[PDB]
Amino acid sequence: PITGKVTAVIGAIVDVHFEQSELPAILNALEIKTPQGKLVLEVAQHLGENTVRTIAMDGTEGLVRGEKVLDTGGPISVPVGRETLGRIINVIGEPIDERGPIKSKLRKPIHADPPSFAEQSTSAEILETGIKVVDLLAPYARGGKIGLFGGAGVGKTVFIQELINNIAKAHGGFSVFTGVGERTREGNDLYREMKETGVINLEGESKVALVFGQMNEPPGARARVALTGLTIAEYFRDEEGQDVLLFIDNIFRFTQAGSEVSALLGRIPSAVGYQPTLATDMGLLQERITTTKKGSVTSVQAVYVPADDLTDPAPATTFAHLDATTVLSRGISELGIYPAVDPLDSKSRLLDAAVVGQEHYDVASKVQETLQTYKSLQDIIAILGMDELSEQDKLTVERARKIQRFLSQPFAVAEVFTGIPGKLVRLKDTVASFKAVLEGKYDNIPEHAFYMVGGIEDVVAKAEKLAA
Amino acid sequence: NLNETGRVLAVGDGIARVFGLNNIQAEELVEFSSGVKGMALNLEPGQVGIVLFGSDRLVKEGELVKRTGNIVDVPVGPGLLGRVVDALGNPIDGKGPIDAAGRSRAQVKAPGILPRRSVHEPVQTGLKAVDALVPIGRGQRELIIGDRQTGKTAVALDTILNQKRWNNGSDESKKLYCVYVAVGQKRSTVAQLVQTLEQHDAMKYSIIVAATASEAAPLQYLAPFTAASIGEWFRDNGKHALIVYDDLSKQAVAYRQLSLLLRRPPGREAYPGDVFYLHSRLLERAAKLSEKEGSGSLTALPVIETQGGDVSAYIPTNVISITDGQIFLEAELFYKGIRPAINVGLSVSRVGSAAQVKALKQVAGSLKLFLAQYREVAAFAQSDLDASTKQTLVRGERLTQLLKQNQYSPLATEEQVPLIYAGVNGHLDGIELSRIGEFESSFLSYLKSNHNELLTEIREKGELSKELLASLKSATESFVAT
Amino acid sequence: ANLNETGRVLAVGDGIARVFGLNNIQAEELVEFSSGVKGMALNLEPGQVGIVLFGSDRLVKEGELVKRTGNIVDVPVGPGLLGRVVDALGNPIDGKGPIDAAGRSRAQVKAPGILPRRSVHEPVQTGLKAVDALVPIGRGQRELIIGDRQTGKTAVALDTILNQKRWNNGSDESKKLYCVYVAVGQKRSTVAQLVQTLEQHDAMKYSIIVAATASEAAPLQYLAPFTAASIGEWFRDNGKHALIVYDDLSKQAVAYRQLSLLLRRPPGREAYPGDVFYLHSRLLERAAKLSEKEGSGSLTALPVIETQGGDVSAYIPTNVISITDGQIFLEAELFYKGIRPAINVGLSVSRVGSAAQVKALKQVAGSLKLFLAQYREVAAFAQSDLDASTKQTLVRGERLTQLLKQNQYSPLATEEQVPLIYAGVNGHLDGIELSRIGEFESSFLSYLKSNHNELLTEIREKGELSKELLASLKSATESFVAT
Ligand SMILES: Nc1ncnc2c1ncn2[C@@H]1O[C@H](COP(=O)(O)OP(=O)(O)NP(=O)(O)O)[C@@H](O)[C@H]1O
Ligand SMILES: Nc1ncnc2c1ncn2[C@@H]1O[C@H](COP(=O)(O)OP(=O)(O)NP(=O)(O)O)[C@@H](O)[C@H]1O
Ligand SMILES: [Mg+2]
Ligand SMILES: [Mg+2]
Repeated sequence: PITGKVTAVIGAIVDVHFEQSELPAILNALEIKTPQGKLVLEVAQHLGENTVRTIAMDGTEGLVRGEKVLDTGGPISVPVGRETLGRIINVIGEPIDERGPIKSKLRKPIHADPPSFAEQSTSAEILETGIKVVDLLAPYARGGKIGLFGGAGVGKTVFIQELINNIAKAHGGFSVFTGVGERTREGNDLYREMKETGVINLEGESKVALVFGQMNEPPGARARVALTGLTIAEYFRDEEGQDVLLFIDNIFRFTQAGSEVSALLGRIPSAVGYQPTLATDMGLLQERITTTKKGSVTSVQAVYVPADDLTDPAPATTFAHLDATTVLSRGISELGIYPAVDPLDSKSRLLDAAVVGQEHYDVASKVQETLQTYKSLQDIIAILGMDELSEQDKLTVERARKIQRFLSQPFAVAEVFTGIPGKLVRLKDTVASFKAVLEGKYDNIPEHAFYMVGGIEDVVAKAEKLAA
Repeated sequence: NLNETGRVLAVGDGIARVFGLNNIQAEELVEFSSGVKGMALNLEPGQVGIVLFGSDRLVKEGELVKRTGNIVDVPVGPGLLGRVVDALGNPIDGKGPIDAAGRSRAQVKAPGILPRRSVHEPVQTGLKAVDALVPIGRGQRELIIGDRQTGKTAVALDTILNQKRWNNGSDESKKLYCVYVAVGQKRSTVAQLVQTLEQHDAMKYSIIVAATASEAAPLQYLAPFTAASIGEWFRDNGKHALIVYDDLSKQAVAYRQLSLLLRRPPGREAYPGDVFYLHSRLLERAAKLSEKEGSGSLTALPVIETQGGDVSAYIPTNVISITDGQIFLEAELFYKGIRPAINVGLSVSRVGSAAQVKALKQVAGSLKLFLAQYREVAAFAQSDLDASTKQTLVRGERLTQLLKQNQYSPLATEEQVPLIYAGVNGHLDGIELSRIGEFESSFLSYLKSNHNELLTEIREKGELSKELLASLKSATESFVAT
Repeated sequence: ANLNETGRVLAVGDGIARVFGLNNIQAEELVEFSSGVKGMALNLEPGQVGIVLFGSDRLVKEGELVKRTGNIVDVPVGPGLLGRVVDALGNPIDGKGPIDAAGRSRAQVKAPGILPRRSVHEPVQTGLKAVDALVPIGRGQRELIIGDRQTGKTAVALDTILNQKRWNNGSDESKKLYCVYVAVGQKRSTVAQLVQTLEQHDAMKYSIIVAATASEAAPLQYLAPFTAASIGEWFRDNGKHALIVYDDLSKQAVAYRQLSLLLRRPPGREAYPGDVFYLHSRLLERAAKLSEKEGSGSLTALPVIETQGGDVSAYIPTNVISITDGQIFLEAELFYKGIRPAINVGLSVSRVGSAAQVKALKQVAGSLKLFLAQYREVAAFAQSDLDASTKQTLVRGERLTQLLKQNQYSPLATEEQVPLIYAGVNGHLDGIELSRIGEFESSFLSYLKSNHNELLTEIREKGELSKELLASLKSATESFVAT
């Protein structure tokens, strides 16, 4: 094995000296033995005179000039395959849940080239989620990226957990959840909640892998965690031909970590203090999430907007890769609508006749126009009453009230909290169900029959119970 | 020697560059011929950059420098209670040596994903506005933020004064030991803070850690970490500690001084690219441990001073995103009479209900609403206004007035609930805006005189049966008419 | 150990490799590293050579051997590149074998001077009613497409390319227009989908794609527009005509700023280097209409620039405005309302395109430009009095606005455009409901195709409207309007 010596320690930056022409490649992982476990360094530059500059994946208090440094021969590698499910993993691929070692069959490097141009799928296609609002109004692209917007108190984690559940039951695909700069308090909460919900089952089979790069880890760790999570997700695509979900919370935090690393390496910052490699850093991550001939990785990414400035370099660069957005809003939950998805704000590039068919598009567009006219008329309703409305208008407003409530849906994962059995509605059913409403075939049906149900048959069923 | 010793190459601006010390550790403490100490932050190819703990007038080129073999640490344990120490845990109060249970490193890994448990026990601040609207749990990080002179310290201090209610008892699981970290403040200010805790018999369960404005920059940078170790002794031993970092703004500024003088690369506002990591390393150490690990707790109230209300500046951005919520103070409210000057619309507790006494939660739920609706219609406060909006104005003004609270006068939960109950349910609407203050006083003493049984049930059971509710309703209706 | 033809890597970092030796190397020469990665000799100093990598730093190590190539950074050029997708160095990336090259041109070629040029006078027919009528484009012109994220920028260029199917299947070489699409900084999946669109419309056979996507190293992004321009220039130099879309220069300039900051060139406005204007200016000057002496070829450029918040006053946007010959500004507010193309008529201009506009369009689009940009100012002041004269221009404007809406992938023949504009400008649509304007077009063209096919042919073949033909247009319209 190749051996180096530490020559310099400055915070999270460490410099290592190796022997003549024995230097490890940039992005190789190096290892120092510590009384606790191991400090991993990633090679950033070749400084000349047989010295490499590295970024530490952990603290460097205690390092001594001259300490022995091992070259692992490759990039940081992570265990991959089915053995990662229900396990919590850190950036260097170690288990951090005290459940022993991940007896995986392979480890793969976290740095890998994106699928070739020729390897790309030639048509955008929909990933069916089983969630009505999403599938109808802002459908996810298969192998695409979706911006998830909304903070706490909007049932965000339940939304994530239903996608995990639905993709596994509908498409037989696993998920990887990556906390980038995650609050430790919230990883502990997320893990305890995944077990309560069933998406993780210690005694049985889990559906999701957890990879966490905590806020209190050094910039190099927080910048690479996304790639660690991504590699586990990629293996399911390439090796097992699945449609995989990859959750990144928060992608902004991956950006800031990259800013911090860059700054630490002495690079001159670009506009607004970001790293000069802002766009390529983003592309080296995002380009890997895509559809190949074997399968697909689809990524749902929580996006923070600095200062609410959408023109800020971080969101502007992120947004270039997004294909859809799911907007979770307090205004929707205050109305009692779950999932609390804003039906107007949520937008998808794939809402097009070319991709989803003419019917799907026409149905979706009419629904949006209905809710839009409803929104505008809210003001004159609040003071003048419903008497000041034309025949065509008072009917669409009545219909809007129903459409709005029909966009809600019980989730299978939330059954433990609610007692209400959950529904997974198929895309074909969602299109037909709403189409039938828009033409006026369920106008005689009371508004409460559309609340928290699945397909159109669930509406007819409930209406018969609520009358008799 | 060249391995355990060094010669000074150069010295200036609190930095000394030293040759040798070949076997030294990153962040190891060192000792100069003259008696001054410092730590080795930069280990470079042929030299070591050491930041000094004292004046550099004491160091000269050529002078010998010795290792100590020790990463920076501090004495810890209950021996520290009621003591005032510097950043290294030296007594500065003239009260003799400190008895330590052991010694702990300044830099310690935060508890991981696994050994924690959801925040679920209150830190009762005693402040109506906070406990009702921005409830703090044990093991949470709640930042106190706002411009100079808006009452940030007062919120922390009131929270510390309040803990007597339980620290005077014998049940240790209810106790809250307090750690106050003075960073960059002037000595007399700290001296006065100490005199204040003393007058409210609150020192006896408090520890003051002081790295004041004239002390070297490395001491100001260390003091939060040192203090956290002091607080972690409580957490690690099935007890509960609260730590106030007053303030993290000035700590950042000390770290920036060392970083620039060691010639590390500057970024936004000339902060080094690990200033985020500085504060996140510090604040994730606040936690609520699992049963396996003794259920002990550390709760952090970090302070950040904004400039002209700018939460987008670099340091406020950092800390805001690290903590679990913000208590936001504002000058405009302060001048209005609203004190503590908490901007309710902008304050949050990410933990929320879980950290609230059920009794308070049963009345606070609708308080949040009535205030939200009040802020929307605020402008309508100037002749032709309909039924509903005139009402929202009547409650809003009175609920706002109930939340006014004098300094150094934290209130028990059982004193809090009857006041908010009265307000929220409308029993105050008939009373004129200027009399709400005298109402509070008289109503509490009337309840202590005639309905002490209800107060006692609130305190002991922490909840409100339908029987209690109706009793309260009767006691409130009774007093209003009188 | 030729240290004249050969180098040893001294240090590698930040996409620069510092190399010892290479003593006979030319400035801007291509080199080849042990691993296969290529670089460009940027600065030659006493003792060492600084080399910019066209790949990842991973691929280069201290002490490795570097080889000269003897060529300044260059690319394959010629007709054989048609229907091919390639990377920035001209390497094929579509799996279709080696490139059939006529020869090789350098990446940085100096633009033709004052003498070899001649005024633009030949149309680039986009097939877009709003563009062809109001902001016409000449062969050899440079027309900026600018606007916010997701406003239809690529769609304008792509519709222009699909339209050329009209002449490119024909025999006459002067009428043909070959297309070069340059993807800079885009997602691979976007580009592969765009190529699939071109194949689906049979348009791939006459175009060349050049791709430096979002994960590729910054110098290949910086580079792609220049090598694409040389691929464009071949047609220009050989008496033919190419169109080149740079999608987009915003992302190029972001890539160049990455090298510049890593090389430590001083940051200026928004942290770009002093020479970011020059980056675009030398590139866009290569698009030209050549004289009869130089063979009459032309290269037309449609660069794309992305604004932030519809701000055209910003550095990169204004640099490019001060290079090109006009802009098509796409407005987010129009795009949201469903007006697509979302052309903001008052902010769009073709500086030299009028002389090249097909005469028939020119005639029926008299003043339309001035009028529309004026209607919008009468519209804004409408939201005080129901004035008689202004209510009519409000009725025309709405009709004309509706008339200029056009579906994607649906480019129209000039003969199909003229009668629609005629019916609008002359007021024949004034009595028709707003919601049926779309229905009018499809029905009117069917009518003209089935009945008055003789008129359509004449417009196509002559490109002008004689008094006789204008009067025949008036009959055909009025009869249909009636029924
Ligand atoms: N609830 C209160 N009622 C009345 N006065 C108060 C209250 N809280 C604070 N004050 C007074 O307001 C002033 C500011 O309080 P203080 O807690 O020092 O604010 P601060 O923001 O920490 N100031 P500084 O740290 O000096 O920028 C002091 O004079 C307090 O005594
Ligand atoms: N004339 C049109 N009618 C209807 N839809 C259109 C039209 N033109 C473009 N679109 C659609 O609008 C969306 C954006 O178009 P696009 O040409 O990608 O704009 P862009 O500004 O290049 N976007 P981007 O490159 O992602 O910033 C796509 O979904 C198009 O299909
Ligand atoms: Mg203070
Ligand atoms: Mg585009």
